[PDB]
Amino acid sequence: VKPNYALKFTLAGHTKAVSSVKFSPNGEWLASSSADKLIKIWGAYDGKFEKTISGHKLGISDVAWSSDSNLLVSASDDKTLKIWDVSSGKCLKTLKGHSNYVFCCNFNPQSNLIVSGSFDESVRIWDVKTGKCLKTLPAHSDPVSAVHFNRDGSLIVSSSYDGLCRIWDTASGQCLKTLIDDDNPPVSFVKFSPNGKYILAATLDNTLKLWDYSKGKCLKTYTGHKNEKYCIFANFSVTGGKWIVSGSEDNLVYIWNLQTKEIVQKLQGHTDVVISTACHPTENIIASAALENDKTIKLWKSDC
Ligand SMILES: O=C(NCc1cccc(-c2cn3c(n2)CCC3)c1)c1ccccc1
Repeated sequence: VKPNYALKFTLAGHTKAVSSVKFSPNGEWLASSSADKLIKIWGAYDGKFEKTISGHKLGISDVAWSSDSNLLVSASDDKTLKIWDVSSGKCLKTLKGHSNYVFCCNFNPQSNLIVSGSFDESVRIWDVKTGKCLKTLPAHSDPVSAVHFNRDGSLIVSSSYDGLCRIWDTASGQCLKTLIDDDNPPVSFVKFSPNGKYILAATLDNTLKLWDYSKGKCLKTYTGHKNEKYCIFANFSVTGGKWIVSGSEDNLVYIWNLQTKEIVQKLQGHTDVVISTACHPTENIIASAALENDKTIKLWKSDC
């Protein structure tokens, strides 16, 4: 079986490269962040522009939703994260502590915590309600490219240009695992599978790998796309067929069969690197976004 994703809407409005798009957990909204220092909110189903959220002093590299879909956190080159109340647009808290660009962020499922990763090579864990940093983890020896909580928030996974993926105990901050295969090219993205059994890791040798974390072994490898320079988001698609989804430096969205690792679709339309993809939580919808020469977000829909 293959999906049949087809372009439905193109969302224009950012005036510089888009950085990261994310669907709200309740399925109603898409948030985007950009090098233009703005967050924008769009309807998930119709692509209709809703509102702009502003306040960072420099470009934004990542954005993430709270579990109740009411808050956003953003990660900026201005070395801060901000927590936003989406309905009012108010910045609730500015999270200060990183000493260089903040590149990646996420809420835990309970959404009482935020995890962040930075060019300062650290991973930080923040309290949402106080805005204070609870822990600084000496996570890596190069910039941190991604951070993600597992399904019950007990674990954090991080990746770095140092070629490592590491698993952290949220409560204690201790490093539980370092994953390394036969080589250690820069790791440009990582996230847990929905069931929390696996980890999907991208490396800058045009490769994605599915790891059994607990046993510390690689199970699957996905190739055919181009990824040697940029930190591109990747996803598990689980609403229909079971796919791996990623952007690519040849301006396409790639979709693989998770099991057989074969490419099942390549989505054409963007005019620059597809830096970010996201999968809708209940419908077969993909959002994609591209860098400076394109500036648009695209919504694609499949019947399976
Ligand atoms: O990937 C890069 N730039 C493209 C870009 C721009 C804005 C956001 C992102 C981004 C954020 N996150 C990711 N990519 C993966 C997980 C979090 C990348 C990059 C920038 C400086 C040195 C090495 C690589």
